[PDB]
Amino acid sequence: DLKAFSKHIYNAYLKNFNMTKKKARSILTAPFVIHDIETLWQAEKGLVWLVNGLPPYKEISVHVFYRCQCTTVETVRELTEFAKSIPSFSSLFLNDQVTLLKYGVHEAIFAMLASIVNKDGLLVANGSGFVTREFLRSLRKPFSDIIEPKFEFAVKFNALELDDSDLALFIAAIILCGDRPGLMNVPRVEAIQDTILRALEFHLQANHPDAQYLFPKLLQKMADLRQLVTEHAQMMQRIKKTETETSLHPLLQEIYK
Ligand SMILES: O=C(O)CCCCCOc1ccccc1CN(Cc1ccccc1)C(=O)c1ccc(-c2ccoc2)cc1
Ligand SMILES: CCCCCCCO[C@@H]1O[C@H](CO)[C@@H](O)[C@H](O)[C@H]1O
Repeated sequence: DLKAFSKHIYNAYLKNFNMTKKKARSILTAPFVIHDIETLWQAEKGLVWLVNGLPPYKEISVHVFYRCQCTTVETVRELTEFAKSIPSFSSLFLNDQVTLLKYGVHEAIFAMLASIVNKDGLLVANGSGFVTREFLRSLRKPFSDIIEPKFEFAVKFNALELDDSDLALFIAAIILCGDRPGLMNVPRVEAIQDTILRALEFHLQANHPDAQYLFPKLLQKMADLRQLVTEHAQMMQRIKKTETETSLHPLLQEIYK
């Protein structure tokens, strides 16, 4: 029954997300490279890319920041459907579901989208483009500061060489976390989390027989993710207060409220 539990989560993962890690890493090993202002313009013109649907133009750094919001908001949508495809998550009261998503999605995003990252940059536009790390570093503060930490985490995370089956359970564990503030039914969520963590350890034993310390290594990554997101939240607060011309998607406003 724990097998059926784990297999259901994996199916939900495949159904609700666009690109698997399998696809992502095969591409990275060709997409149009965005490495400067000109190539960014060319990408927006047709070689890669809802530019007309974005907020009014302000500047290059802010424009990229808007493209960042596009992807995260899209990933939150997918994560929500993925979570809702899990029976134990859907059996929670709706307000608890929102609490878990609110405090869980960014942890899940940074872990899950590590797949589309290497040391040189990351995939964009469903894998049609590749934006260099150097270009993102070249953006002005605070936009370059909010980006770089994710690369450091991603490359270290990708070194564990998880596959999509591992990630499905790992992301589920992140969302179903009993530590989120304001949770109504903590014991129920804690119990679900424990079950997923048990399923994960069991899965890792079979899928990575030679991989020692892999499960405790992943528990440490969950701790790292909490720190990453906390720092990220702090930087988003700085942008909210100091970048008046920079708008924020309403959904993200609610998350950082
Ligand atoms: O708080 C929020 O949700 C919105 C505020 C996010 C601000 C920080 O966003 C990023 C920071 C570091 C890396 C990547 C991203 C954004 N992401 C998600 C991500 C996150 C972590 C790992 C991997 C992918 C992107 O996928 C991405 C999309 C488009 C571009 C782009 C377009 C044209 O030029 C550049 C660049 C990146
Ligand atoms: C779509 C799933 C992800 C949604 C994440 C956004 C959650 O925002 C929160 O929504 C609650 C209303 O339900 C409010 O009470 C909180 O003040 C607000 O912060």
